[PDB]
Amino acid sequence: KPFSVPNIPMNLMSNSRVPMLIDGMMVSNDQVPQFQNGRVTLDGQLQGTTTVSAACIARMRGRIFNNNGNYGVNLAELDGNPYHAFDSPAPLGFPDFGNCDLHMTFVKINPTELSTGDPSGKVVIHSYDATFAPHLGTVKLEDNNELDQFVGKEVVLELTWVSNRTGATLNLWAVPNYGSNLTQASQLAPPIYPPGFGEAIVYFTSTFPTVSNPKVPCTLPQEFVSHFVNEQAPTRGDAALLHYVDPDTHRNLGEFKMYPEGYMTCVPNAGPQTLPINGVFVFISWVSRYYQL
Amino acid sequence: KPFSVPNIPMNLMSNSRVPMLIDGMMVSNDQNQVPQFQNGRVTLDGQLQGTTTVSAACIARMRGRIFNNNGNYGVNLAELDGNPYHAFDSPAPLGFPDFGNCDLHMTFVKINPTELSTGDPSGKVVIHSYDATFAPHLGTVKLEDNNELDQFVGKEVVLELTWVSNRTGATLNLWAVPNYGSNLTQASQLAPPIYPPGFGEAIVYFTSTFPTVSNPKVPCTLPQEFVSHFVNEQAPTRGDAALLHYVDPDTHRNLGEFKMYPEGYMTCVPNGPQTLPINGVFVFISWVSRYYQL
Repeated sequence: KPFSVPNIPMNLMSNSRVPMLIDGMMVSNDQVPQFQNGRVTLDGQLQGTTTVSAACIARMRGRIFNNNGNYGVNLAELDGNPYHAFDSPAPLGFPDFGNCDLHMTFVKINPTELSTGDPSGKVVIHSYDATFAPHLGTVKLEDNNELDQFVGKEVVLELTWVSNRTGATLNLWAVPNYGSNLTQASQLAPPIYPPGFGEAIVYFTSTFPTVSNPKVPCTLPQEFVSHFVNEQAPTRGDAALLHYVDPDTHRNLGEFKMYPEGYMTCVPNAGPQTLPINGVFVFISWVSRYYQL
Repeated sequence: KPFSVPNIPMNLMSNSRVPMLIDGMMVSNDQNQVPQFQNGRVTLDGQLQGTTTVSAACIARMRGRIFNNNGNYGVNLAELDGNPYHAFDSPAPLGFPDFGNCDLHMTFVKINPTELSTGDPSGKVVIHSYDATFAPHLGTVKLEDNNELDQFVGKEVVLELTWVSNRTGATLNLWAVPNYGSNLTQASQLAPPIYPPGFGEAIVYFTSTFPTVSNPKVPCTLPQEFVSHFVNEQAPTRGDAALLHYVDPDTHRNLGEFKMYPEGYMTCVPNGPQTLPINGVFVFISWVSRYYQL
């Protein structure tokens, strides 16, 4: 089966780290990416905490508890089935923002708890300290005096906004310490390094309320991930050459190389100019690693 | 291109009316019920309808600038990317919730980067999907004043549907089509109603458990990833219906036959689909007659 990428304009696809439309792409000015969401091989093998649907991105599910003076969530997969530590660093879709304050909105999700009343709440979750242990199945919730009614209840949580940990800057490249002090989490997607030849890793961006740095970078659009999982196309070269084309004339606006590990590069800054955000990526061919952009 | 449907298990795909994994299939209690959802609407050859978007990231969201007119609060709507809603193509901005005659409980955040340097950008608000003040087709919806909106007046926000309650005096009817508003001679832009096939067939609805309180099961007529699949493929529609098998992902046994029609929905002949495992994979078998017997 021939390899391909989605025919969809970039600005109609979602970020893979937050559920937001992509509003740009850029190379970094500096920081090694080791995102756990948006990770997949070109032949469709999911990595880290990455799953298929954008509906899963940056969400959690589980049962709220109160134990030894502290509140928390016992995690499950987003469909309510159990999280098995062997399969991944955390349940699929779990936010991959580390060393920061995750401001979550949540709702009760048991149908029997959704007959009457207001099922909703909000809570802060630190992606740091030993009590942040999603690989072990648990995370601490900061007590906001409004959690008691939810103790024992199953909820789904979504990432509403993010702030820095007090005393620290907000680092969107930090890897969460999923396994606490017990172990390095199983099946972490690896860090990515650029290959040479002037190439730089491309990040797809979304404006999002990561307060103090409201531009979330990811290494693949979510719909690329589902595309590769769907296709399972064998990888047949060092790199997949893509052209980013005008959506109407199909004229090439810029070349990119996608590597088997599931990320792409460019040689930036080829006369000042700005690429539009409504272009379409098109697979041209497998090329050697020596292909010069 | 040859036609196909996603090679993804059903329970890994999203509902098209809320961003939630599909956890079931059902037929309607009244098999003559006419759905006219505005999200999850697309033809088999990839033409979007209603407020349907490509990405699940857009489902049941809104964007716009909050206003206060003499104590009447509201949002002047835009598309989710911040560009203007021109109403050329859709009855509301793309992704807009299609739950009608009910109380939408939204969570929102300021979305201008200059408003995202420090502080808490978040809030919540109730929006009624009823009354003339709910006029998203005309670019405006009323916000219920919760005494916490003033700091956001003049600010651009993105809103998402957190949960839904019934309108006082009414049941929470998930088949209701919102009254999006009319604008003189301009077309409604509504995705059309789907009339039940009859003769033993029944429309298949993909369901998700969701906090539509008092009715916590949201039905839709296509998984969201079917929509992006068809938009991507643009496969010419070569028959009046597409025969699908729903197959066990392991054993690869056919668990049931379905028909997909060009308008972008699926039917079955209940014996019903609700009893099927939810981890199966739909597979395109062949183009068949619209009269093909399941």
